[PDB]
Amino acid sequence: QLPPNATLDRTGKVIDTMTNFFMNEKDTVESIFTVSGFSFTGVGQNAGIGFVKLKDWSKRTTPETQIGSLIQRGMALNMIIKDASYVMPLQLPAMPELGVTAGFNLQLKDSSGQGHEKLIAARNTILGLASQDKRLVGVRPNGQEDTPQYQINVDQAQAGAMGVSIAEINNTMRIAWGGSYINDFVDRGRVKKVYVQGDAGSRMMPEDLNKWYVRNNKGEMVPFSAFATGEWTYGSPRLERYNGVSSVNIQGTPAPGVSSGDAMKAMEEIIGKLPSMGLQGFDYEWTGLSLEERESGAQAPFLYALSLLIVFLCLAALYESWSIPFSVLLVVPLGVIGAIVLTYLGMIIKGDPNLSNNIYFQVAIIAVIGLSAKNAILIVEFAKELQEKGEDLLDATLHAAKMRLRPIIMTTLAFGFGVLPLALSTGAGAGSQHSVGFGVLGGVLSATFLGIFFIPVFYVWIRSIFKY
Amino acid sequence: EDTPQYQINVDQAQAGAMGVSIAEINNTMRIAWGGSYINDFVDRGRVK
Amino acid sequence: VDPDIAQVQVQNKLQSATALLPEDVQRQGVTVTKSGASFLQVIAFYSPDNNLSDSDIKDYVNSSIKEPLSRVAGVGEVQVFGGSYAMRIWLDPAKLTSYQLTPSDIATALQAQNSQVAVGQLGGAPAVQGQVLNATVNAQSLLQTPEQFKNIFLKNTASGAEVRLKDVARVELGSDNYQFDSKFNGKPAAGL
Amino acid sequence: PGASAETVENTVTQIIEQQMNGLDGLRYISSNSAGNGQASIQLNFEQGVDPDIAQVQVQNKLQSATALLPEDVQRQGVTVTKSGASFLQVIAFYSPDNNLSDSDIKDYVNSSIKEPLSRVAGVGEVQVFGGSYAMRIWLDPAKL
Amino acid sequence: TPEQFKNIFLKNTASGAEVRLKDVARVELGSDNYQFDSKFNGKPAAGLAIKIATGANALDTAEAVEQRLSELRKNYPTGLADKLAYDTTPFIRLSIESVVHTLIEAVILVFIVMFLFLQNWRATIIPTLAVPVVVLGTFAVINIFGFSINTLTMFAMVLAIGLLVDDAIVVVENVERVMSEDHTDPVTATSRSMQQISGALVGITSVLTAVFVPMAFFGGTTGVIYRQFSITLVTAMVLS
Amino acid sequence: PGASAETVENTVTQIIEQQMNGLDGLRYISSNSAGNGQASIQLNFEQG
Ligand SMILES: CCCCCCCCCCCCCCCCCC(=O)OC[C@H](COP(=O)(O)OCCN)OC(=O)CCCCCCCCCCCCCCCCC
Repeated sequence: QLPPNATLDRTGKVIDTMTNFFMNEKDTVESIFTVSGFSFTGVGQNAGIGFVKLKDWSKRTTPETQIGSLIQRGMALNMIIKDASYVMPLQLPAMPELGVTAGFNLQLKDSSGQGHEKLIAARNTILGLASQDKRLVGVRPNGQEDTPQYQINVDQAQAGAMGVSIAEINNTMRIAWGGSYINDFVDRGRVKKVYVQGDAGSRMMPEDLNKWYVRNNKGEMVPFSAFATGEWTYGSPRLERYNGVSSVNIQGTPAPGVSSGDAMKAMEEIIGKLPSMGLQGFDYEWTGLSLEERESGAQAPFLYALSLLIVFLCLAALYESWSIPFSVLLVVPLGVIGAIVLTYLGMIIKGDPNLSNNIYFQVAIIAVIGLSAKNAILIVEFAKELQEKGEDLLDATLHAAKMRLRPIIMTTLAFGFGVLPLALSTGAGAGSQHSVGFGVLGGVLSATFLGIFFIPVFYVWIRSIFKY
Repeated sequence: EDTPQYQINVDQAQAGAMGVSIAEINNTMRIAWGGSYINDFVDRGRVK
Repeated sequence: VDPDIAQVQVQNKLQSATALLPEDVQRQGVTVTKSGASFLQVIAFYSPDNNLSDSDIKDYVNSSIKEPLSRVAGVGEVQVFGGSYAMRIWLDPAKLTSYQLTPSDIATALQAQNSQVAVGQLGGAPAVQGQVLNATVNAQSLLQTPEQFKNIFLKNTASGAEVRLKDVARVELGSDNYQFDSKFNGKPAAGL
Repeated sequence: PGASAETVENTVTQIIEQQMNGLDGLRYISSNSAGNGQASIQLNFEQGVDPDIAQVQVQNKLQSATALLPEDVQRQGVTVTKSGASFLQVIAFYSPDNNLSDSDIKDYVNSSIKEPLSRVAGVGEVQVFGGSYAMRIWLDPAKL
Repeated sequence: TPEQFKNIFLKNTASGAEVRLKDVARVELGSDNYQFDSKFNGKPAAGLAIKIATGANALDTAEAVEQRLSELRKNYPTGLADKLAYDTTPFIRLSIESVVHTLIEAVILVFIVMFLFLQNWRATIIPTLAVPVVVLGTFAVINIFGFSINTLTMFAMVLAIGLLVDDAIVVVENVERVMSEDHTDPVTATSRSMQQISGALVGITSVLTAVFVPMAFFGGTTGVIYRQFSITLVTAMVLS
Repeated sequence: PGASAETVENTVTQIIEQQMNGLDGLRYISSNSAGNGQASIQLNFEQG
């Protein structure tokens, strides 16, 4: 992104420097493909973009050649490059379909109708605060900045007095400065276009408006100066609305060592300081990928509750009891506690923010709930049979514990080595793999050490309070 | 049900003698009696 | 039969026709709709003491009220009653003939003098080497008020007088004939 | 053409948006108005909505919405498309030994390669960087 | 040709000399677009960016693009080269390869642990033969319902491998135990075993299957992500 | 009406064929431009 009113040449020179930087990274970069005048924010002469291809993953094995490492070395670039507004290296999202870039996406709305200037002031406050917050990096506006614009005031009175029609003025100035596609001609058997426009020397600066003449009803030529003035103004090139409300978009990245959720929280606190700075009635909305994240986080409690309920009910139906299901669900926290502990510890020691409360952690938790219930049924159903046979609660449950302690342990360790390769994976999707892996392995361990002890005690307590 | 209507009869011959085209007569009465939409302006961000 | 497909098919077959329609018809607009559901409720907007003009109430509802209600949770469609006003030019045959002017003269002057101009950019893409600045160039040319229409130059009299629109016509912001007025409890009002 | 961003927002984007409210499975509407006279409305739908049905219903509402626009707008014609901004691939075309000129490469890509690839199965849209040949008449005001 | 355009007649002057197009303008062959400037590795280049179509397999469309491009490549002008500057599909291939590798490793490790417990080779092969039948049957069934091979269904399978050997491990273990405690023919021991553990098998399957069922019925993007796990896991549990 | 096959191709057939990308499930396109002025474009789609 270059400053307002910058030409294609300045943008090209900035991109030349950007190209030299990336290509001089011989150990990490393979090719770069750049375009001047194009960005996702829009078409315009002060915008550019580059597609950088790295070398094969097998070639890049040193910490120095990791993708995160290069991003920082390039992020230095915008600091060094003087003409640019910013030059940000960015990464793709985990599922490229759901967004164009990785990071957070926020929509700031003017929900109290205070106007464009107030909204820009609020956005500038937000940008300043986000800049000095250590949990964020690269916070920027995603749009276009208010720019100088040239305004032409046509005197209808003088134009009419001089014999000149505004429709003829439109035709002449439009074709002259903007250009027109008239019709087609055929080249080598292909139909191509014919364009008429004024030559470049006559359409560069406001002095060159004085070069063009309009023909009046009498058929004589009267200069553009005779009925129009021109002046320099300051206005927004591009106005945005999010849901019927005037708005601006703010994007950015979590800082290294920070999670997506933590960055989102960070952003929100900053937005929360607006009322204390004399800026009122501004609300935000979390669009795109950020929207997807918030929605996923939110429904975990219902998912856990529904899974627990359905297991409770199936246990009740199968064993024609209410005590057995309560016994079995009573031991679920022992299984669950390992998953959370191991994921947290792995995060803190590894320094990996991908070991988090993400959606793969939720499926791991559900799997651990299942493992917990399975281990418990194995012993309680045998104890219940033994009690039907006419053995004491205590004696029967101890016997069943003894007899089923061997298959339980081997099935649990089977499940535990079944996920060990995921936890110890490396490269090409290792993040999700570690989420699932770490969750299930922690669950297996705590269920294998705490759960096996709590299964028989809960059974005897429940069946002693409710006898027979 | 049907209602009375009024009919204009233009004498191509008398117009010729008088030196007035048929198209001029038609345009005149089209605009004068029928009305015409010409083009629109923006009055405070409202198209009228 | 799926109503959405039936509507899309009908309005696709419409595209073939329009080039054969009268030009006046084309500028008014040919619209296609389907039956659908009925009104849940109809709201009315009015001033109890006639303090505000009906035009003011219509403007206020159309501007502030109409858009946000569309965005309420369950709303499907929002329809206003009362239409909107139009600029109207009433000719006087006596004055027209006294200046030897016709209705077509007025039509031509109206279209010639109320227009929107385009002017491209400063420093457009094939640019002179060393061009420093690139900027948008917008022009303001359309008439904004009714006095601007009143002063539309028509012609020059033999003695040299300036014949403008006001000299042959009465210019007033009037109604759009197509949609007529609606009244609540016998008073002017706008409904949703 | 010719209008400021504010006029565009007042006269085009807001009225199209007001008509677009009330579609079946709509999630959010993002819109912009530009000083070069261009309006953009993006409709994002809920997961599990049929894209084709979404497109036809947008067209069904837009049919009537188009009558409420300025006439200058109606003349240019408003267009309805469905796509995703991201890119699957980028191909490059270049001359390793400079035998072929840049204008030759660009025209050849536009003439021979773009149309067939855009009809390949599964491809949604094709964006081209580089222009094809055209006949340019560059006028001198003084001589005119 | 440009000379032809240059010659287009405009008007005649009062004197009588004619004004042609060349008299007021410069005529040439140029671009139909001037607003972009593209380079590949610092050298002028043209670019074609492809965007995928609304629910289509990216790998398929990339292969189709390459086939079409390879056909086109025959008629290139001399001195024309093309090369992918930005492609995402190699990563997809790499991640699928990795996930299959984890599946293989997991099956090996499960075999090793159970051979540690069921010390006999005859014993431990019996659970091991369950892995293929269940995995392949699961693939077949979910393919009947339109699910594909993605990383989510493959993570699901890796997660299932350790749980799909449970019923069999239980069955074998009881038979072996029975054959040790009472030294009888395998057939009699196996019959007694199956008479003893039917309820354990059904309870194990019931809880494991019920656990993952509710998440199949959730909406949104998150629901689509949940459904892969749910369907794969549930199908394998029943088959096991 | 009135046109030759060449003018039909140049003014109609390629103009309409240049817009016919991006359609879902398309197999191939056949066109012909006739000396009676008529243009045909037949779009063939995949099964299903
Ligand atoms: C011993 C240690 C562990 C070894 C690992 C295997 C353990 C058993 C589990 C078997 C199931 C393997 C499942 C593989 C899933 C692969 C998913 C996938 O990505 O598909 C790849 C491929 C289809 O796609 P594509 O690459 O385009 O190939 C088509 C043209 N070939 O897919 C294919 O082309 C077809 C692949 C077929 C898989 C065959 C599996 C056969 C298993 C046979 C076991 C025999 C047991 C002994 C029986 C004899 C008597 C005792």
